[PDB]
Amino acid sequence: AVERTLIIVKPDAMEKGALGKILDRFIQEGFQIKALKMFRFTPEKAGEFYYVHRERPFFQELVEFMSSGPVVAAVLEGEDAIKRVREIIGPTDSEEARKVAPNSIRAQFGTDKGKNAIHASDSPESAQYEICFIFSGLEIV
Amino acid sequence: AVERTLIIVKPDAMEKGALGKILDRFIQEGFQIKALKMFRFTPEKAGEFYYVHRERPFFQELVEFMSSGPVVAAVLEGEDAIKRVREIIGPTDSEEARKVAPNSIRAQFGTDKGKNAIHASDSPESAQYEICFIFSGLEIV
Amino acid sequence: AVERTLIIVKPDAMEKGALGKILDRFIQEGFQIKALKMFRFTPEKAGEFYYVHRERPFFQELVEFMSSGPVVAAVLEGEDAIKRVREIIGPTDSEEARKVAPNSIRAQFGTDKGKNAIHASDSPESAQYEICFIFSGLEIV
Amino acid sequence: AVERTLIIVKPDAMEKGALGKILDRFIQEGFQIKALKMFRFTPEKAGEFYYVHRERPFFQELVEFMSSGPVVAAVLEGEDAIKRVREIIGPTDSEEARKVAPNSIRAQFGTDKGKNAIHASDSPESAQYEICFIFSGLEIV
Repeated sequence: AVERTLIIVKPDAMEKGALGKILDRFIQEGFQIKALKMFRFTPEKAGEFYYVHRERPFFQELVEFMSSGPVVAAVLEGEDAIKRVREIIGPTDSEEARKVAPNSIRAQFGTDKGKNAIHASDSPESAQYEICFIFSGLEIV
Repeated sequence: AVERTLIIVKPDAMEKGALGKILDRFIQEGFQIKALKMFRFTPEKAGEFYYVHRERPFFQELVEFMSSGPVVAAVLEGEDAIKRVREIIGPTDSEEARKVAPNSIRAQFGTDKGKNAIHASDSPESAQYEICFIFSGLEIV
Repeated sequence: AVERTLIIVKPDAMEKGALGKILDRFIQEGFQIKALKMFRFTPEKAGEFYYVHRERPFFQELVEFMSSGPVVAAVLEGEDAIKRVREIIGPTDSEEARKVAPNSIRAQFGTDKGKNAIHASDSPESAQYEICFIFSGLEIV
Repeated sequence: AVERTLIIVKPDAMEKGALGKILDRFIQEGFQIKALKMFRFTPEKAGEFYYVHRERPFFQELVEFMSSGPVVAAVLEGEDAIKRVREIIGPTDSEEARKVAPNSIRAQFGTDKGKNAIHASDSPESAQYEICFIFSGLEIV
């Protein structure tokens, strides 16, 4: 069915000047962009956004990085969007992405496991939570 | 348990200059205001916000009225907030509110069944939907 | 002439539950509220907002306090609004406000010189800068 | 000196899937994107945004088109940004752009004089007005 998912272009991809190319890729893949904005997570908001990983070992590093500079979020809409966007971005480790998914966003724009260019919702439940965390219904147009 | 609910102060109460009194009431009743903003529904957004009533006879009237001028929305947080806020606002018919709930917001500021001063979420499900429709997680502070 | 000015209800007045009373006061004084939102200054944004005082001795204290919790900003519109609103809020020192302007907002809700309940733009130039700092034309309705 | 200017990607370029390419162009030209969002002008807001042309013959057509679908605005920052961005987008008539500025955005993505892909601020005064109309200081990051 037609679905919505969230992506966030991370500070590393921002600094590399990759924003336009990343959005263009999703446009070429046939998604509609339903919301879009540049903003900056405070450490506290980044922590809330990533609440599921609060226990994980990488948490503090992720929260600091994701609040270290402005990011760009977009809502992507399309058939089977959540699964397809996951596949388009590729594995979390950018170097592994180059090895197993060489056309993926992370392979093209990611550096390593932490600076990996982009976030995408990983499930219908997380997509629902993540979209609302960043955009209200008023911002979806 | 501690809950969050949405209120919206409607154009009639706005024009009457009731906004400050209405917010004060909720403050005195012990609620935390977690988000607040003045905005204006387009007819389309008011329709989406009220999607559950799209089949009802009053729908078009409601949509037009709720997009006829600016409104103010707030997220209210407190113990049992969803049911308590409903009870504070009183029955939908302002005139009836004056008859059976004379201290209710609608009794005090409502005119009739349409110009009834204020909206509040009516269930945990609708609260969840309505808060996200108006406010992102970034606007809840 | 009809003017716009900015007010910000500060964390002290927020915690005191003064928000509704403060907005009511401005409503009773005959102002239109043209924009309204609850948000939180990062220390950096509070610094930029108060750039004129960057050299003053109180600057760091002010920046920290104004980013220590959520605040509410409003655009107030009315005849001679900038000077009238200044007068309604009263002298910066809440204690002195109680001595020389006993009906002023700061007399009623302010504590001292730092926790003084409320900010208002102090000139046409600062009003223009401050309103744009907090609200876009899209948020004025 | 370092300046800020506003661009808006119009509904025609949006529908053509040109958004990513357009932002990429500005990134390659060496600008920093300081603010970015997708939103929709109401006819009234489009009219206010374009107040200077309220007397012109094309006004109603422009207002309707610019409110006919979602658009994307960005704040671009860089040395001499206002003048350089004007030149990059090219003349207003897309067909003339193709004739006299074949590398310009309007030549590449514009259709004619009305569907001409993109808006940019045309002077320091209009840039100041336009940026504030769309983005607050809080949104510039």
